[PDB]
Amino acid sequence: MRTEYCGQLRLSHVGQQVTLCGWVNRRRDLGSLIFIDMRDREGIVQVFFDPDRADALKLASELRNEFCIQVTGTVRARDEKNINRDMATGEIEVLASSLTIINRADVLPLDSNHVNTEEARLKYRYLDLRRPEMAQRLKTRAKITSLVRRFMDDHGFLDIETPMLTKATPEGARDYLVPSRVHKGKFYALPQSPQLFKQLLMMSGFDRYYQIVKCFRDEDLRADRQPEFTQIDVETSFMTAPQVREVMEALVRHLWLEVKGVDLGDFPVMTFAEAERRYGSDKPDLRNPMELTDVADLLKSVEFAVFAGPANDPKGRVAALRVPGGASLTRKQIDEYGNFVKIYGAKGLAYIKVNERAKGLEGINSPVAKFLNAEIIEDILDRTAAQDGDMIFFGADNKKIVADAMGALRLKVGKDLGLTDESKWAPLWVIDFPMFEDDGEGGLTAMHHPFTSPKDMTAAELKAAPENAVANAYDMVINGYEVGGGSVRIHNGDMQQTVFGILGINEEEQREKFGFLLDALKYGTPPHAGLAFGLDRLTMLLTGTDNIRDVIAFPKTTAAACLMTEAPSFANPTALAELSIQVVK
RNA sequence: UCCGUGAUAGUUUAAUGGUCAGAAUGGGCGCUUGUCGCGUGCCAGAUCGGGGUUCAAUUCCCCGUCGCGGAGCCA
Ligand SMILES: Nc1ncnc2c1ncn2[C@@H]1O[C@H](COP(=O)(O)OC(=O)[C@@H](N)CC(=O)O)[C@@H](O)[C@H]1O
Repeated sequence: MRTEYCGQLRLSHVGQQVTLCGWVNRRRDLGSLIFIDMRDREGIVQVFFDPDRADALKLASELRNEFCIQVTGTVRARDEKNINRDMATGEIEVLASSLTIINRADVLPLDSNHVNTEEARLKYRYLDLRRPEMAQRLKTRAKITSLVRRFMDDHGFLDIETPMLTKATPEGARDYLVPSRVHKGKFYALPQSPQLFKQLLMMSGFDRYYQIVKCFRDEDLRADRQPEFTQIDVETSFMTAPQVREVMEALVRHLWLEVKGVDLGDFPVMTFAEAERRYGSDKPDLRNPMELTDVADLLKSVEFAVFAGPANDPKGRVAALRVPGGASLTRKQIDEYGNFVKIYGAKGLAYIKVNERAKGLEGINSPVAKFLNAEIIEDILDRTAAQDGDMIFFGADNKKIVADAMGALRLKVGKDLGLTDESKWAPLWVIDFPMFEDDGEGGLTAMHHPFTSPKDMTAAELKAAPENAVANAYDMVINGYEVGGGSVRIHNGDMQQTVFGILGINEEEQREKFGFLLDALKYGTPPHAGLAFGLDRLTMLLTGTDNIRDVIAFPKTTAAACLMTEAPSFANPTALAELSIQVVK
């Protein structure tokens, strides 16, 4: 019933009589003249009202912000003097000839003139979406899923939906349950991912699978984690890790080219180890020129426990972080970080201010130089390539803390000091993650998941040297975000049992929770491997946010709630009756 | 579960142990023929819950509630 979208009107439409549908973005009543900025998904147009069209001018008097209206008029140009060089429809305006108010809007819970609170934006998400900046991100999402499916189809992947009311799939997180009314006492599990099912689809013979799916993990949030998120899930048969990475890297290289006009180039490949080593993170943000430099060897003989303990401990590490120009840091700045590294378990944070390297010791300033010496200090500077003006922090504890603390620090200092080049893109693959990690209760846990194949290893070899075992798994990271992760699957019942075993899953359980899989591995399973992207995160990077909820139409709070609909909600007593369940007192 | 931070008109948010709780935007009624952050005049517009301290609490303390960030947890 509309004949054009407000935002699409241009000088070319001059003369066109049009019927616009939308909302009032702004009302300017100059008494005899009313200027209404009409808006719809495409933009804003200025409709003009004047004394000729009496009733219209009068009715227009009633208009308020966000009123839902319809207007029919004619597109005329504006005199040079009235042109708005800051609006797409700027050279034009539509002279109203008729105005109809479909609906009025009560006062808005969100003032359209200023950065509203998150809590408010969420509670009234639908009004918040009306903002171009926000609506735009959802359009770019759509452009992404369109580009994705077309790319995947052209590469012969079949888009297959998997079950939501299903069995428990181990992705690491906690499972959301769903009690059965008909089968009382038993529940379903919302999928943490279609993992087990896509593997079965490979065993079924579909050769290449993919799906844009909703995944559910009952864990706590973060700016890049929602308990319900969307993955671009993919799986293949008869393909190696390299081949999988190749086509996955091509999808992404393709997304950036079509959405940002940027050619990401060939992705660098780095091992889990090289990563933790140079950046103490398996999601290295390569836009940051800084990196950890180890210096334990240099400090084994030093009579300073803080350094000597970790330097002479196999489990310990001593990493120096050279922050360019960081000598300027204030004593309170050096303290905020000192506290910051504590968040990750670091006891302290020693430093060395490099003022004049040529002047030797009298050229530097550090509360620990009395424990080091002219030569040790020079080695450390030479190593880190530290020069006049720079600072050098140190992290000394067990490998893990040094990595976590100094890893975090490296990012923080980088952003604070404006060292991190946010002008570019840093894609890369991180490969060879270990197969297992210390679970903390004496056992082990699967890094990626229990259906991940070891890089070159026999069920017998794994069952013997598990802790060491390198998984044939890979992660794609961009600008510090782990936007995708995958692995070559275990297509061998023998292997699958050895793994369940190492992960301490007894037979009874192997049968209760993974029986269908252990049996399916008996019918000629092909070699298979896959990977899943975090669609949300991929959109964040492509729409320029750092907030995952900014790319999800209806996000949840860090407390897993939906303010706009106030959910979850207390259930009806009889509802729970038919569910054979009761809340615990 | 924990740490950090915030809680004041519709909204964003200033201040404050005793008083005039300030502004912008927004709302109501005027005036106003080229505005586009319209301008302008009058009117109305608020201190999260419980407890505590205190002569007195929006303000101080504790607890609880909720948003955000982070830890744990979770790729
Ligand atoms: N809570 C979350 N909120 C938002 N995004 C999330 C969340 N959790 C994960 N992601 C994103 O999804 C990618 C794939 O998930 P994975 O856990 O790596 O593995 C899986 O789901 C395997 N089945 C994939 C495979 O083996 O093929 C992650 O890289 C990440 O960007």
